[PDB]
Amino acid sequence: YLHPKEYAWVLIAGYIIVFVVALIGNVLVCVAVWKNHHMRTVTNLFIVNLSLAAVLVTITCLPATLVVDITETWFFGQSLCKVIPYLQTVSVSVSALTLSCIALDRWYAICHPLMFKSTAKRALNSIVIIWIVSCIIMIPQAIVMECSTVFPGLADKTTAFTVCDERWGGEIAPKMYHICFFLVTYAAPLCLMVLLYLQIFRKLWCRQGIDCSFWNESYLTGSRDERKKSLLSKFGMDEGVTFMFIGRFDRGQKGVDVLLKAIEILSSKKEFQEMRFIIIGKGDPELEGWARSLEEKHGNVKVITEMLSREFVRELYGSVDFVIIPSYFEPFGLVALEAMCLGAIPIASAVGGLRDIITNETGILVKAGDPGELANAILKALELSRSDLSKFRENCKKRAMSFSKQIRARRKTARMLMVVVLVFAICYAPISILNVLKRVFGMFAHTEDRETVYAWFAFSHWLVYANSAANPIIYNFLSGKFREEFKAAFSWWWLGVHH
Ligand SMILES: Cc1ccc(-n2nccn2)c(C(=O)N2CCN(c3nc4cc(Cl)ccc4o3)CC[C@H]2C)c1
Ligand SMILES: [N+]
Ligand SMILES: [N+]
Repeated sequence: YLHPKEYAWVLIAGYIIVFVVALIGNVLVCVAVWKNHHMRTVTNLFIVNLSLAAVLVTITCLPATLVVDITETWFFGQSLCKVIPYLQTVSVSVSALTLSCIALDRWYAICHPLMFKSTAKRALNSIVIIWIVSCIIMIPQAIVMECSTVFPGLADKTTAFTVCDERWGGEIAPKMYHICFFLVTYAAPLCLMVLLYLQIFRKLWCRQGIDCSFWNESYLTGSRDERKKSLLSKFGMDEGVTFMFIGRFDRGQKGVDVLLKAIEILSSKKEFQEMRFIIIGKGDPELEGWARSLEEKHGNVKVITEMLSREFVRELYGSVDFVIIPSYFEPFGLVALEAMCLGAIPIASAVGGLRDIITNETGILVKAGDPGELANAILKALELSRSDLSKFRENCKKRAMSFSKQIRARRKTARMLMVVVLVFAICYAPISILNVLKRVFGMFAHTEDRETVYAWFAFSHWLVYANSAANPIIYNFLSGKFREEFKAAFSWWWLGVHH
């Protein structure tokens, strides 16, 4: 009789630790969202769902798995031989489908051009769908689980035990079921989340975000008046209200065609004589020739096709009155953040990130396709410029800092969510390969070392339950709001504060 295992001490200890940690942590997640209305976000409603799935399996499956792995015997009868494996797979499905909808919700918010944000009622409905789908697609698992009894002995049996395992009537079905199980609970959702989070990362960290250490007013000297006077002097222009465009020259993207048409519109107006235009860029030679014809015709229009250093551009932002951003399409809007940080108040098409950045007290928005709209906005800016614009310049700087912090907050949430996904991928990797190798490829049949293989399965099961314990710990280290509410919990229980 084989009896005892060398690793039972650590398996029992690790299950006790994970049980306590997973139960308390996931309950506190629920408590944090339920007790604090400011935590009620679609992301956090999904996170609550994850914690409910983890509580479910922590209570109904973890204790059974410990006993089975230690004893290789099923003590809990026929109904629980079906119910517990069913709950386990339903919870895995809930976890991976919840993680998936977390990722899709973030992709629409951050990556989609209209930046969709889901209501809490909509999130709840999604949560209901997740549970219904999961309970339905795991019905086969409940069907296939069976207890078998074994009679060990030579002649007359004197003892017996019952084990709980899958019952297949052919070699094809278990292969197909467990192929699908790997794809539905692990492989497909992971691929979906890696792709979605790669674009999110790419938008949040690399295409969006400004060098807040380079683009600031502190590197500028003297008053804005002194600097504008000297900029126009260096550019051979008279004093006046100064508008700047900087960007590649194209039709349908950066809008220089709209600005140049708008300049033609303005040029027959008496107000045109008070305005100065600085047009910086390169591209379509037909658009370049249009700009150069206008610069030659009009003393108050300057065109720069040469490459400027970043220090030079920063001086421009810190000298001009207004920056004109007549984009058709502008997902990120670095010009607006850069210009606003240096006090230049933006006149921009209401598209994309420009519409996100610019408010009614921090710039002038115009229809992205309309040259007459841009001309009217430039005229309004001239009249604004007849008075002190300092309050407006301060509003721009403050708004740009606030946006930068806002980008930063989205980064912290996204980084935390990617860590959760990574920890899910790791914790479920071992069981997934063992399950595929065993059920699809028929390995471990011949038990030349059944001991090592059984040990690998027991570690892999524990690691699955450890995932339930890890998620609240991740939120504590990577989320300041969860950390504070966790702290509130520990103080209400150990101390009794009730904050
Ligand atoms: C214990 C445990 C935990 C997680 C598992 N997982 N694999 C992939 C994803 N998650 C598995 C596992 O290999 N699964 C999942 C469902 N199954 C299962 N058997 C169980 C036995 C006990 Cl005592 C308790 C729960 C049980 O769930 C039988 C099918 C099989 C494929 C088993
Ligand atoms: N430039
Ligand atoms: N416009």
